Amino acid sequence: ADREKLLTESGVYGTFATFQMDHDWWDLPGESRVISVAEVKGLVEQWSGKILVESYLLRGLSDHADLMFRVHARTLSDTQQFLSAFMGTRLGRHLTSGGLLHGVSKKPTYVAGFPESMKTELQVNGESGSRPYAIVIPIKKDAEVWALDQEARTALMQEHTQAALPYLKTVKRKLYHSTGLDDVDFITYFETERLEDFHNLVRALQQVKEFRHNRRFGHPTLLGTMSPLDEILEKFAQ
Amino acid sequence: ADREKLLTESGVYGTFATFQMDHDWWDLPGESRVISVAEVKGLVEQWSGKILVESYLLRGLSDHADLMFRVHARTLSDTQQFLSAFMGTRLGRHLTSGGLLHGVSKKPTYVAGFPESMKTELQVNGESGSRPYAIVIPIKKDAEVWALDQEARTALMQEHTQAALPYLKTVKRKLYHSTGLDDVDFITYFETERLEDFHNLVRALQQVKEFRHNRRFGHPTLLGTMSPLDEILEKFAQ
Amino acid sequence: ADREKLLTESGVYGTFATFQMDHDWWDLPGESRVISVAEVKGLVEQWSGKILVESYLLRGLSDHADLMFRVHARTLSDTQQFLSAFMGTRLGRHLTSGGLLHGVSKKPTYVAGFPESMKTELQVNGESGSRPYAIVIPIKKDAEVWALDQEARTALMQEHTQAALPYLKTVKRKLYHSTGLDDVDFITYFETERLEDFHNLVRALQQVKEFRHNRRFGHPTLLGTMSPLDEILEKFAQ
Amino acid sequence: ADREKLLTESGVYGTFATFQMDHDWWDLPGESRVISVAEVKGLVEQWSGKILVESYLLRGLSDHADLMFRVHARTLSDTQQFLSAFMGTRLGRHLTSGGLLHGVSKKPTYVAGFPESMKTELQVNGESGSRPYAIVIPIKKDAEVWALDQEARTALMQEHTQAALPYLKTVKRKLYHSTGLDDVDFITYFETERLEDFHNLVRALQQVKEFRHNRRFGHPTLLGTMSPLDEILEKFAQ
Amino acid sequence: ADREKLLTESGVYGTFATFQMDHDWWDLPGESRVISVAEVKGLVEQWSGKILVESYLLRGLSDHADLMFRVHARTLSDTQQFLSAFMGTRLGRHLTSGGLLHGVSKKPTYVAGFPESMKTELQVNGESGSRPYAIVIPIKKDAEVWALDQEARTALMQEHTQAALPYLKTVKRKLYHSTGLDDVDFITYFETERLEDFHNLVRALQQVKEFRHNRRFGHPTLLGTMSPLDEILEKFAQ
Ligand code: HEM
Ligand code: HEM
Ligand code: HEM
Ligand code: HEM
Ligand code: HEM
Repeated sequence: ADREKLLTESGVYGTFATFQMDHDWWDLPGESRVISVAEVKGLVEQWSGKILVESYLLRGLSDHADLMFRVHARTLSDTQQFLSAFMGTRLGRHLTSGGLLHGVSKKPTYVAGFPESMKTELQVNGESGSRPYAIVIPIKKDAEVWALDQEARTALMQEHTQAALPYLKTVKRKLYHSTGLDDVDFITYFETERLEDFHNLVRALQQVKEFRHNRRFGHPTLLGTMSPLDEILEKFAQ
Repeated sequence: ADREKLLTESGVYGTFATFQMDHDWWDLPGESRVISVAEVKGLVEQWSGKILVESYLLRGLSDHADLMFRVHARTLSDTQQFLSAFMGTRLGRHLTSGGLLHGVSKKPTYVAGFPESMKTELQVNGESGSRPYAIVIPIKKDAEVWALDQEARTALMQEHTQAALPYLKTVKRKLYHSTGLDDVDFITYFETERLEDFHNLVRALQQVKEFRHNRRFGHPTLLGTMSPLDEILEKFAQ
Repeated sequence: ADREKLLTESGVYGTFATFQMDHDWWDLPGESRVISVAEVKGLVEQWSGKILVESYLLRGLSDHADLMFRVHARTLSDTQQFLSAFMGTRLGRHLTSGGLLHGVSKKPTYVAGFPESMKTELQVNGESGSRPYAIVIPIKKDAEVWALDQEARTALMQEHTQAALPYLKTVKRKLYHSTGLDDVDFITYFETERLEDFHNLVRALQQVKEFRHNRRFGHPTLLGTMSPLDEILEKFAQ
Repeated sequence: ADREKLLTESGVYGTFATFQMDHDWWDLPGESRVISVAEVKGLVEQWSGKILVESYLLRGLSDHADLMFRVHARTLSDTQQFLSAFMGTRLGRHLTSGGLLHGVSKKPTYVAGFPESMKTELQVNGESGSRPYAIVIPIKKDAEVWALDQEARTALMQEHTQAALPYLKTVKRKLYHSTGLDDVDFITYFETERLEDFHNLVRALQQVKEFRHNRRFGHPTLLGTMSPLDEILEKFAQ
Repeated sequence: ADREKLLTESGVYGTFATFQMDHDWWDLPGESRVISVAEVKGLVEQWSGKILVESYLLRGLSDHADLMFRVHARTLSDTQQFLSAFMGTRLGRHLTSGGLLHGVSKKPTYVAGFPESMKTELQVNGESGSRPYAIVIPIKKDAEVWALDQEARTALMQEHTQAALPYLKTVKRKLYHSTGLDDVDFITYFETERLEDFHNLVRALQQVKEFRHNRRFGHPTLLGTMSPLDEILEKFAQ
C-alpha cells in the first residue's frame, strides 16, 4: 500500500547495500539455512512499517556480490537499525558487506527550465514488467562541473535528457543525491526488461558534453535481477 | 570534568580508529562475548584519566566498518598505549583495523584575517543534541595549493566560510591537522541531527575555488551514529 | 550443434567468468574431488540446452586465476541461473570469484565504410587449431572519443584494421559491446596457436592513432589455454 | 648442455613466478615438511628436460614473497603445466601465488643502427659470479612512445645504452618482450654481485629522455638472491 | 661499539621491515611466548657482529602494523639471512610480513653547493633523547625531476634545506638512497620527541618547489615509538 508513498516522495533516503556470502555457509545443513532464511523474512516484515525493502539477485551478474538491498526510509537511523539487525541474523553473520551507498530523492531542479514538450514527456518513467534487470551506477562529478552556473547546467541536462528520450518507456530511472553521505555525488538506479536497450542508452549518453566530467563512472557497476525476497533466499538453502 | 579541555584546547591529538567485526566472532558463545565486552568497558574506564574516548556505530552506514573510536590525548604515546591494549582484548583480537588517522588541533591561522562579523559567527559551533550523526572526511590537498601565499589562502578560506555560514548551528565541526602523521593533511569531523543539512553543506562547499584543489576527498567518508560504548558492544553480545 | 550460431549471431550475450581455487580445497580426499567434478559436468550439459559454455585453463598463465568460463546466452538471466548454480556446487563453494564481464555481439557499424578490398579480407577470422591459447582484453575508451563524428571514428577503425590485417589467419577475433553492463566499453577475445604472432599484433596496434584513447587496456589481461571441460577438471582432482 | 641455448636464443619465453609461504605450513611436523620439499625437489628434476627453472630467494628482500622461479620454455604450455603441477604439490598447496609475468626473448631491433663502437661493447653481458643478486623490473611504456618513428626511437635507445655502458660487465641483463601476454610491455631481468652498482645504473638511466614515458615502472620491483632450490626449501623444514 | 659507525657511515644499507602479529599468537601460554622472546634475543645477539637491529612499536600508531625493524648492514645479503632467519623463529612463525624497503647511505651530493652557513648548520642532527617517536616516509620523485641538471637540483635542495632549518635539533633525520632496490627512490627516517614539531616541518617542506614533483609521498607513512626490543616483546609476552 504505502510502497508507492516512499518511492515517489522527496526527502526520502535510498540505501543500496550489497552483500557476499562466506563459503563456509554452504557447509551448513540445509535445515539450518532454511531456518536462517525465515529469520530474515520475518525481520523485513517487522520493518515493513518503517522502511521499504526490495531485494535483488546479483549472484552471477556482478563480481563479489550475491545480494543487494534497496532500502527506502525517512531517516538513515532506521536504515542503520535494520541493516545492523540484518547482519545480526544467522544469515547476516555469514555475510560480507560488499558496498553501501546512500542518497536522498529530490524534486528536479533543471526540468523546470526545459521545453514544456520535454517536461510532459518526462512524466513517463518505465513500464509494467515482471522481474526486471536492475543496474545501479554511482557517479562522482569532477570539481570543475560545480563551478558552472545554473543556466549552463540546465543546458547540459537538456542535452542529456534529449539523448535519453527514446528510452523513457523501455528504461525506468531513479536518482539519489548522495554527496557527503559517501564518496560519490549521485546514485543512479535503473530497471529494464531489455538490457540491449539500456546499453544503447548509456552509449547514447556518452556522446554528450556532460559525460566528459565524470571522475568516477561505475566502479562498481552493479548488475542484477529484481526478484521477490522469497525467491532469492531459497537459492541459499540447498 | 576535564572532558571539555580536550575537545576544545589546541595542541590536543585526535585519533580516529575504525573497526570491523570478524565473522568468527559470531562463532563465540553469548557468554564469552558478554565477558569480552565487559573487558573493554573496564579498560576505557581505566584510561579515563589521561585520554577521552568516544565510540560511534558505523555498522549499517559505512561499508566494512562496524565501530569507530575518536580518541583525544595530549600526547600520542598515550593513544598508542590505549589502542594497543584495546586491540589486545579478546574483542580486539577479532577486530580488523579499517584505518587509523591522527591529527592535532590548532588555533585558526586564517580567521584572524577575516572580517570581524565573520569572526564572531565562527564562535558558533553546533547546538545541543542527543546521539547525533557523525561524519569523518579525510582530506588531502594537491601540492600547488601550498605554493600560494598566506593572503590568497585567507581569501580561499573566507570564500569557504562564507558558503558554510548557514550551517554553523546545524552542523558541529572540528579540524585536525594531520600532515606528516599519516597520508592526509587534514581530518574533518562533523556532528549533525540533519543529514540533509550536512549534504547541502558539502554541496555548497563544492562550488568554491579551494575545493578544486583536493587530491583526496573522502576515501573513506565515514558515516555513523554517536553512541555510548555500552549500547554498541551490547549489539555484538547476543 | 547450434553452437556456432551463438558464436556468430548478433544479439548474443558473451559473459566472462574467472575463478581461483581456495587452499582448503586440497585438504579434501581425492575421492571427494572426483565426485565434485562429476557434479560440475552434469550441470553444464543440463544447461547445454539454454546456454553455451566454454572453459579455459588460466592456472599457471594468469595470476590469481585458475579457471575461466566463456558463456554465450540468449539472455543474461540464463547465464546468471547457470553461474549461480555453478558456484553452488561443492567445487564452486571452494572457488573465489576473480571477475565477471558481459558483452553483446553486434554487426559491424564501421566496416560498411571500408574499402571493398578491406571488407572481403575481413571475412577471414582465425584458422583450425587444437587447444589454442586464449586472450581476453577488457577495454574502456576515454570520454572525448565518443564526441567524434561517424566519419572520424570510421577512419580510426580503418587504420586499426589496416595494421591488424597480417593476423587475420593466425588470430581468431571476437568483440563484445559491454557499455553499461560493467565498468568497460568493450571485451575483446582472441584464439591463436602462436603467442608471438598475437604479440606482434598488439605491438602493431599500439602504433595506431586509436590506441592513445584507452583509459583502460587490459587489467586484467587474461591468458589461458582453451580446453574441453573434461581435461581441466582433472587438475583439481589430483 | 642446452642450458645456455634457452638463456640466449630468441623465441624463448621467460616467466617469473613469485610465491609466499602460508603460516599453517609450520603447523606441520618437520617430517611432513621434508616430504613436501622432496616432492618439489623431485618435480623440477622431472621437468629438467623441456624447461629451465632457476630459483631465487626473495624471502627477506621482497615483501610478501619468499620464493621466485625463472622459467624458460619454447612454449608457454610447458610452463603452465609445470607451474600448475608445482602449485599442486603439498608444498605448493600452502603457497600463495604472488605474481606471474611472461615475455619472449628477441634479437635486438635498435642495435643495428648504433655505432660500431656500441655494438662491440654491447657484446659484454655480466661476469662470472656465485649466487648473485637478481632484480626484476616490469615496465609499461605510455602510448605516445609507439607513435614515434623508428629513427627517433633508435636515438632514444642509443642515449639509453650510452648511460648504461659503464655497468655492462658488473651487471648482467636480459630483456623479455611481454606486450599482449599481460598488462606490461617489457620484463627486465638483471644479475649483479654489487647492488650499489646496479643502483647507480638505474639512477643513471633515470636521467635520459626515454624514462619520462613509463606509465608503469616497477610495481612490483623484485629483489632476491639467486640460490639453488636445495638451500631455499631446506630453510622451511626446521 | 660500531653501532655509531654504521648509523653514520656511507655505503651502509638500511632496511625497514614491518610485521603484524597473528591473532593465534595470543592462543599460546605466556610461558611459550617468553621462550620465543629469548630465541629472538639470542638470534640478534648472534648477528651482533655483522648487523645492527633496532626495533619500533607501530601498534596503535600505524595501521596494519605492530612491529618494525630497522636493520643496518654493509651488505644486503646478510640482512636477508637475518630476516629470513628471524621470520623462522617461533616468534617469526606468528609474524605477518607487512612491508619491506631497502636503501643505501651516502655522502651528501648537493650540500657542497650551499652557503657555508647552511653547511655548518647542517652538522646539527637531532638531540639526545630516550624512546623518541619515529617516522618513515618512502618517496618517489616524478621523472621530470631527474632531467634537471646538478645545479638546478642543488637549488631545489637548498630551498628544501632552508625551510627545514628550524627543525635541525628537534628532529633527527636520515636519508637512504633506494632506487632499484624497490619501488621508491628514497627512504626517509626521523626521530623526534615532539610530533607537532615534525608536523610543522612537513608543512614547511610542502611550500617549496621540490615538493610538487613527488609521484609518491608517503603511502605508507610509518609512525611508531622507538623502544628496546626487550620491553616491546614483553608487551607481547603478556
Ligand atoms: C533513461 C532515461 C533518463 C532520463 C529521462 C534522464 C533525465 C534526467 C533529468 C531530467 C535530470 C534532471 C534532474 C533534475 O533536474 O533535478 C537528470 C539528472 C541526472 N541524470 Fe539522468 N536521465 C536518464 C538516464 C540517466 C542515466 C543512464 C544516467 C547515468 C548512467 C543518468 C545520470 C544522471 C545524473 C548523474 C544526474 C544529475 C546531474 C546533475 O545534477 O549535475 N541519467 N536526468
Ligand atoms: C559549518 C561548516 C564549516 C565551517 C563554518 C567551516 C569553516 C572553516 C574555517 C573558518 C576554516 C579556517 C580555519 C583556520 O583558519 O585555521 C576552515 C578550514 C578548513 N575546512 Fe572548514 N568549515 C566547515 C565545514 C567544512 C567541511 C564540511 C569540510 C570538508 C568536508 C571542511 C574542510 C576544511 C579543511 C580541509 C580546512 C583546512 C584547510 C587549510 O588549512 O588549508 N570544512 N573551515
Ligand atoms: C586481426 C586482428 C583484428 C582485426 C582484423 C580487427 C578489426 C576490427 C574491425 C573490422 C572492427 C569494426 C568494428 C565495427 O565496425 O563495429 C574492429 C573494432 C574494434 N576493435 Fe578490432 N581488430 C583486431 C584486433 C583487435 C584487438 C587486438 C583489439 C584490442 C586489444 C581490438 C579492439 C577493437 C575495439 C575496441 C573495436 C570497437 C571500438 C569502437 O567501436 O569504438 N581489435 N576491429
Ligand atoms: C648494462 C645495463 C643496460 C644495457 C647495456 C642496456 C642496453 C639496452 C639496449 C642495447 C637496448 C636495445 C634493445 C633493442 O634494440 O631491441 C635496450 C632496450 C631496453 N631497455 Fe636496456 N639496458 C640496460 C639496462 C636497463 C635497465 C636497468 C632497464 C629497466 C630497469 C632497461 C630497460 C629497457 C627496456 C624496457 C628496453 C626496450 C624498450 C623499447 O624497445 O621500447 N634497460 N637496452
Ligand atoms: C630537519 C629536517 C630536514 C633537514 C635538515 C633536511 C635537509 C636535507 C638536505 C640538506 C638534503 C640534501 C641531501 C644531499 O645533499 O644528498 C636533503 C635531502 C632530501 N630530503 Fe631532507 N631535510 C629534512 C627533512 C626532510 C623530510 C621531512 C623529508 C620528507 C618527508 C625530506 C625529504 C628529502 C628527500 C627525498 C631528499 C633526497 C632528494 C634528492 O637526493 O634528490 N627531508 N634533506
